[PDB]
Amino acid sequence: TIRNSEELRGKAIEQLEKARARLKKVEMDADQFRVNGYSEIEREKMNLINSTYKTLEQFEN
Amino acid sequence: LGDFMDKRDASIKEQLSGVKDTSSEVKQLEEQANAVMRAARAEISAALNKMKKETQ
Repeated sequence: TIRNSEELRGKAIEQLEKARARLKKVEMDADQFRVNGYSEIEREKMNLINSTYKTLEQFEN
Repeated sequence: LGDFMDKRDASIKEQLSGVKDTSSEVKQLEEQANAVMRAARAEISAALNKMKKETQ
């Protein structure tokens, strides 16, 4: 019974170490992805305004 | 000796409530990781969709 209890304490504490490591690494994915997608849609914003300004100059042509 | 019977038993039992508590905290870590990654994802989705429609 001693063996069962202290093995369960050790395996659960490394399970929570790997789970908290996964929390920090998936938060790293989350905020890296936040910066990435945010800047990506601002350059796609500038892509949209470039397309419309170009078709306006096509119109005046 | 009565205390020794209790001490070995309570300690063995205590580890049991501790390993159960640790498993409940890893389930709450998985749920918070769920919510934080879908938080960043739905943040970007809503922000780009609204800003896209507005500047369109």
